[PDB]
Amino acid sequence: IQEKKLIGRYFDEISQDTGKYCFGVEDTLKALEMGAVEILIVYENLDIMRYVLHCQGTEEEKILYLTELIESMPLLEWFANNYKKFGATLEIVTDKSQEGSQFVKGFGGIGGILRYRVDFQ
Amino acid sequence: PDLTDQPLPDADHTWYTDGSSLLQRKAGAAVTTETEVIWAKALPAGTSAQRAELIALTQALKMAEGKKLNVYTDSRYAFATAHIHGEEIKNKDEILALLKALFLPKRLSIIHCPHSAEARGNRMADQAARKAAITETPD
Repeated sequence: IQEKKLIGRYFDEISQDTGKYCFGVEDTLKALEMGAVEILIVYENLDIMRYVLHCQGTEEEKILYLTELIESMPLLEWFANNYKKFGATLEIVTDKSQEGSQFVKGFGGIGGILRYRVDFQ
Repeated sequence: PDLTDQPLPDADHTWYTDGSSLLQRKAGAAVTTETEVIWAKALPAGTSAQRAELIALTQALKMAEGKKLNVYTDSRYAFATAHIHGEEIKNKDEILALLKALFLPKRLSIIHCPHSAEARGNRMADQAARKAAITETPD
């Protein structure tokens, strides 16, 4: 309904050269952990899996996003359950609209409106 | 509106663009493969990294007229701008240039990149851009 208002808003940050946007798994995660994502925009059929993996000899732990195992889950589901800890409101969306289609075809179905400008150096 | 952010399987060229603006203020732009520089220039007096990045991308697109191109930028701005085609505004000059250039290739994928091919190609492009900038006096 207003899928298109939010993604429009997202696109405007790009078009207005604000730097207050992020896209893809790495920038978005990194941005989330700096407290910088205001709205987190995610494609509802996002295909990325979040694998929790064991490191061979050690009793240490290593996470991995892909497209011996400890736990596996869709990152979307991971976002749904865990987004409030970065705060960060969450908007799941679809590609049956034109704004949503470009988001998915062109921005990888994952991105955010940002509180402040971030580097990603 | 055939424009994807993930590679085409059937591509003739896989190119990597960069456009630094340097410390010391110097500005280069470049286009490369994994292993070979195709095009490199220094840019007018201390122009911004955003303007150089777009120039480098607009130029990849120009030279790929009628070919099937994957091209990599490291610029979020140049990638983002190019992907929101569908539209006071800053870098208007360079954005119109980029918007028409988009229509020249036969197939186009514009992909973002942060010892695999991608790592080496990005590296190559930044080297050549950061070397046409330092060792070269504009026009």
